[PDB]
This record gives sequence, structure tokens and C-alpha cells, in this order.
Amino acid sequence: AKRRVIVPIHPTPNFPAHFIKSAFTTDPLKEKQKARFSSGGEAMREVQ
Amino acid sequence: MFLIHFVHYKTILQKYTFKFKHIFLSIDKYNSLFFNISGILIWLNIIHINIILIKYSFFILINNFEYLIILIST
Repeated sequence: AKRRVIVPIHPTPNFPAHFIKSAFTTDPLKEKQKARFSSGGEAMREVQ
Repeated sequence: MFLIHFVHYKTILQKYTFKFKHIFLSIDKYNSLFFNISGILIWLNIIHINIILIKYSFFILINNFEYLIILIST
């Protein structure tokens, strides 16, 4: 069926771990979904 | 032969002072501007947005190197 083969990327001086798992996915049925949202200190202190 | 016995005077006075900085005092480093980061958009396969602090952003950076990243009010 010519299934797309994505090569996994390892953390890099400018490409840290959490960045990778958040911005990159190796399962290409999950491409082009939508945008995801997160929070850091103040927006998290409000939300939570 | 030996006519005498004496106490060995010396002038040890340092009065001139020469220091010369080693070459690595003037070598280069990477310095950066540092602002509080208000938010971040990362996109490579899937776009993910973090928001730390919600304010009108006065400044925005864009960086393409591997993953596209937009650092907001960086």
C-alpha cells in the first residue's frame, strides 16, 4: 500500500527532547490534525 | 685559599611590574539578549503552541533551522 516511512529524530543541541515529542510524530496517520495548546507559569496558574 | 667569611647580600627588589594577559582573555563568546518569553509556537510535523504569559506582544522571532519556531515576546 506504499505506507510512508518516517525516520525518528533524536534530541539535538537546538532540538530538545520535549520539543521533539511535541512538534514531531512518527505515525503518519496523525499528521495534519490540528493545533495543540499548553501553558507555562502564569496561564497555568490561572487555568489549573 | 680563603681569607674571609661573608654573609651573601642580594638585591631582590622587584620594582618593575610586567603582566601580559594570556591570549584567551580576548577570545570570543556568544552573548545574547534575554527577555521573558511570553509564548512559543513549534511546527515540524504537528503544530504545538505553548502560552506562558498572555500580553500584547511587542516583539516576535522566527527561526527555521530544523523545526519552525516562533518565539513570541521572546
